[PDB]
Amino acid sequence: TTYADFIASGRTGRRNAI
Amino acid sequence: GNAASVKEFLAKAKEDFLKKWETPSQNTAQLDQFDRIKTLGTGSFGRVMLVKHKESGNHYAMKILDKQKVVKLKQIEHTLNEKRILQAVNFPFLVKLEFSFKDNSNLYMVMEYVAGGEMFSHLRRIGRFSEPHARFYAAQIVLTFEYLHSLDLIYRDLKPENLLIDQQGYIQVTDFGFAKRVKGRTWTLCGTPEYLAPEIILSKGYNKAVDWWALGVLIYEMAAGYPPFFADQPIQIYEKIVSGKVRFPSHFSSDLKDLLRNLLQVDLTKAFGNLKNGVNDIKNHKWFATTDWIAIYQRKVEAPFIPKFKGPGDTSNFDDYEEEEIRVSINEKCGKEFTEF
Ligand SMILES: Nc1ncnc2c1ncn2[C@@H]1O[C@H](COP(=O)(O)OP(=O)(O)OP(=O)(O)O)[C@@H](O)[C@H]1O
Ligand SMILES: [Mg+2]
Ligand SMILES: [Mg+2]
Repeated sequence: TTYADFIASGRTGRRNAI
Repeated sequence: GNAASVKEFLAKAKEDFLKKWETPSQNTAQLDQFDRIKTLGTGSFGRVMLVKHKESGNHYAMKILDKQKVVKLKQIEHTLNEKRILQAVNFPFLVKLEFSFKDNSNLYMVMEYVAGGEMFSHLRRIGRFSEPHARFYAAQIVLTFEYLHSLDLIYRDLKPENLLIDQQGYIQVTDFGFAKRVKGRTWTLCGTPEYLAPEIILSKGYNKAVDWWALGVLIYEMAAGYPPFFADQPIQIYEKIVSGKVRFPSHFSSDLKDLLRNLLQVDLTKAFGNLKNGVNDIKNHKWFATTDWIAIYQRKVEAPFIPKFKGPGDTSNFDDYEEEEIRVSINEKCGKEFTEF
């Protein structure tokens, strides 16, 4: 599922600015 | 921000803003007037700490920026923009800047402490927000952009991490780090990966339209629980954003999908918020049919949830961060660069 792919990704934590 | 025709209202708001924009407040406090308690959050540029004002006993959120780091990351003009704009604005959903000052090593922006925590933390914990819940927050952002854009201001960093929930369950926008007053197009590559509009990624001149694009990404993330474009690395995210293809969760209402198709549209000639009717195209969209805009502005609508608060200095709604000593050199750093701060 898309959710499973997201949760397993490396960007589920706080995202800082570029 | 302070609690509460449209054209008349906006005209007065612009008058108030311009007076402060033309003659900015400066040096309204000093470091030793506060006791630093704990770090509430950090970003690519600053550290925000919960502090207690000694003479009043009031708690505040102090954003600390290391001047040398600001220079290193080429944020000199951006930081000056941030402070000049924040001290001049006034809207119910914008965090208030209470004091600002600087010393030999750092720049300080003391804001009202919004104790409910980042929308980000609540969103990730619960998974996703119901559409009425997501719509409640979205409505506040729509009104805030209407206000900001009327002052020729572009925000450029909309994301759950920069949105705070106050004691009444309403939104407070923070982090004006990329905010800028511009009448024409601009070109700076700034923002956060998942929320960057195609034009920014393609290094093209862009305008306020990027804020409306970001709103589309925010609504999608709030309702889905994940961004419309995600991957392990920014470059992969950018490729997805430029493709423009978006897929929606099975539970998204037809109204929500229609709205998002119009906000995350590649055709600027059809992108909501930048059309002839402007923001009205968004306010009048079917997904917002149950939204009482004036009631939202007046904060008369019942909030989806009220954050749990134990005391004035309770930080239970925020994650814990490693603390670092705030040192101040005996030698002034970057004095001329930040003279107007
Ligand atoms: N007024 C406030 N009250 C409470 N917490 C706040 C307040 N302002 C900021 N914060 C917290 O501090 C964090 C960092 O502040 P801020 O976003 O302004 O840093 P930044 O360096 O500009 O981050 P970014 O990488 O997004 O540019 C926020 O994500 C939020 O958790
Ligand atoms: Mg931020
Ligand atoms: Mg920032």
